[PDB]
Amino acid sequence: NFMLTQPHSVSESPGKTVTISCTGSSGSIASNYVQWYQQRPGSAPTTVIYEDNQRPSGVPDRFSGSIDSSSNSASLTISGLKTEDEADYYCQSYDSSNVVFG
Amino acid sequence: VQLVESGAEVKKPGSSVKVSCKASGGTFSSYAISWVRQAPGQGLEWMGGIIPILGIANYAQKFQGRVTITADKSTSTAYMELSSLRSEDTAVYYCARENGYSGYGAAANFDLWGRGTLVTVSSASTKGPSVFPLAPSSKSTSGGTAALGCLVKDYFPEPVTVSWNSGALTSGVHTFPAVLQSSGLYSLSSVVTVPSSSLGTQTYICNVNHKPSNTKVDKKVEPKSCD
Amino acid sequence: SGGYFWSWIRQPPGKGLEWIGCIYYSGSTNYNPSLKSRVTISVDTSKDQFSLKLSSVTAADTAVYYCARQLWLRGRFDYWGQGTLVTVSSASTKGPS
Amino acid sequence: SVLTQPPSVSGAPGQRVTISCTGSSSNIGAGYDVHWYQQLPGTAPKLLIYGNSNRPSGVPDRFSGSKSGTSASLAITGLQAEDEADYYCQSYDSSLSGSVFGGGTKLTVLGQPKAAPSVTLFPPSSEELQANKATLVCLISDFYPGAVTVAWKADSSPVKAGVETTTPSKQSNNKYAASSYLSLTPEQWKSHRSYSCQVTHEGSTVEKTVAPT
Amino acid sequence: KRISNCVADYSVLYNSASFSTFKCYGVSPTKLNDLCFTNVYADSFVIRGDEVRQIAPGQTGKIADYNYKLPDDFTGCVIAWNSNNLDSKVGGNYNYLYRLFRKSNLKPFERDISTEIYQAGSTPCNGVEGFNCYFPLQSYGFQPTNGVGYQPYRVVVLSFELLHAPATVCGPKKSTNLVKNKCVNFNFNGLTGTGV
Repeated sequence: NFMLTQPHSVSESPGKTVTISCTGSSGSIASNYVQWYQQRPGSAPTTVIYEDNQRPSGVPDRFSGSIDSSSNSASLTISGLKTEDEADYYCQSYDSSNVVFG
Repeated sequence: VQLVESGAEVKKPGSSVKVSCKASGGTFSSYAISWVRQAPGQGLEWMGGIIPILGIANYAQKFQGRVTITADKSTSTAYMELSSLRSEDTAVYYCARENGYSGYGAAANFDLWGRGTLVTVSSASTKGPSVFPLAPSSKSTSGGTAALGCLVKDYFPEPVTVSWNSGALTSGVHTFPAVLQSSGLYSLSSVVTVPSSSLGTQTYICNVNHKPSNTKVDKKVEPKSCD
Repeated sequence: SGGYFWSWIRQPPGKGLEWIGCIYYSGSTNYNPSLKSRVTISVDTSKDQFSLKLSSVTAADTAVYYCARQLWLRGRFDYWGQGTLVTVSSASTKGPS
Repeated sequence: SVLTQPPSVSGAPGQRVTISCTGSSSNIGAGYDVHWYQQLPGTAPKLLIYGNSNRPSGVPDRFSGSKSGTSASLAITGLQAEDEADYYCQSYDSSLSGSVFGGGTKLTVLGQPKAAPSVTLFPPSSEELQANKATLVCLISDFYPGAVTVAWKADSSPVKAGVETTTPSKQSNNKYAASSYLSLTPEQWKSHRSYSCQVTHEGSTVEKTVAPT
Repeated sequence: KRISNCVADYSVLYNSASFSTFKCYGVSPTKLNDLCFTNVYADSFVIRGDEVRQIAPGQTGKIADYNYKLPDDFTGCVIAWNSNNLDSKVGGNYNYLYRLFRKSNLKPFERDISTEIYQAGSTPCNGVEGFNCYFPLQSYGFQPTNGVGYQPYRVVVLSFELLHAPATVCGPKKSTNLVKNKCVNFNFNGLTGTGV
């Protein structure tokens, strides 16, 4: 019964800094690895962060993630918003042998 | 401080042995108390340690659930109860103490030790002792001195003291140690050399005392007539 | 070869991603509790492919199915296949007027 | 078990005597400390040194403890008149989930010169014949050291049943005394012609015979 | 636990599909086998469900500061799972202990087994259950009928050693699939031959 809570609508003007949260209900957010996926409309999702702080080769440095384990919330910080950044963001978990998305 | 245990104790193979560890003074309710056993013929092994202030039992994986340790803080005395005694339990326990410290190692050390409870279990248990006097002969005595004494047989358990004329004879006395038998029994002797001039005037009697058996039998000795 | 996993992930139009189940090259399988007792996935190494079978499909099962490679069982789906469109409707295929 | 120690070591009164203790990588190799104890035969063991870095009260500074990685070593300087005891290794074992002691090293070489033994044979008395047993005792006294083997014979064949030998104790004049018994029955005691005990001490053999009839 | 003169794989220790939690910083989980270190230290202990959160580099609390301090340059992995059906029993399982009070901070990778009574004020107690002092060691509250936040969890730590020394442990080439009936190059102990 572990579900990740995400803000449905987030808007920000280009060039500023915005924070996207991902709150876990029952399980703690530092228990399992959290993966963020940025999916274009009409396109396959792509992994933009892994291990909750490590950026895969290819994505910009701005995709920075932080973990606030006291509030059981996973945070993804975006700096310098651009045109191509307009995409769906989903946070991933594992719980216990049952992968749960955001 | 000074921790004192009990003395020797002999039980049955299949009975329950109850021993106690006594602490004189204080510093017993603030440190963990363990038990260390030493066995002649092998090394030392550690059963487990008991924290007395909170009461948590912490034994070892090499020992199964047969021996239990209970501690009382009203009189600062810990009690040990062991059941199903086997043939390889003939050893001595000790009352140890744990004094923790800080460091990279953090190893448990036993700075304080007890005296020792001699717990031995075997067959051929406590029966009625038999005393046999020994008399000299005309062929074994050639000089001015003769060897004579008393023989103790079929006695259990150790120890047994031997007194000569209620302690009136001390010169030339000797007590021999015991020895294991195939049936699990001990035997000891005492021989005193006296001049032959006092044989016909002063009589000798052996006093055999047995404090666990609560028996005190005295038998006189008489010289042989034919030899 | 390589000791990696396979997983099926679906996404309804306008909704978030939903995890269906994951498979190994052996018979190890784990399914979502909401999708339990309905997901049947098998691996045929001879054809170098794996297939998923679904039972009792309703009109709410309309989602874009994504076959994504999964490197770490608790981690990222590094490679995502292109999503095929699945539509569930109750009629016979008929020509337009 | 997991700790192995040498059976005995040799030394001289005035040189350095060292010991080596080798175990495993999970009890002493992990980083735990050692505690060395002295097992005197007749009194309770006490604490000598803990952690190989501090000196407990009442312990002389001649004892030194070191941990050369996996193996731990203890070195002393000079052999005094109290080193006739046993040394043990004590360390916490993670596999055993508790403390385990070592094997033990005895520190002694010699100190027992020779002497001239004297034996005595005493036949059983009259009252011992009605108890359906026969305790044949052959006493050995005034000898040094206390290492005497006892052999029994009935002038026709050695007796290999019922033989016993007690450990010898210290006498008042710093000598040794011992006894040896033999369990027989009165039924066959009178059948044999004679009985005797045979002992050897550095090539010196003394034989004493008795006649029941 | 110290592992030396051995060699092993971490793939078996991951595909169990039974660990509730998994945390490894410092190295990527999928690229740690081929990277080779010298020694591996295994630190195994038990902890409650509300204290697995505090076991992370850079967090405070009452367990991560009084029992085991995690340094900033912590490159180990933490593997934890639930085994409440064996280490707990009805009637109250109090066999596990933990420390609640300490005089000051402690160095990382250091164990404390001091049973001395912690002093809060300036008056000595001479080791009694008197005033202005309390025992630092407290028993747990494990119960088989607990929820998901207070059961006994088994937490282990697998740190790595990096020094001027050879690798006691290493990640050797795995058992590649034995592909057949294809033109594939192989090297079976004496030759680098290509063929079906």
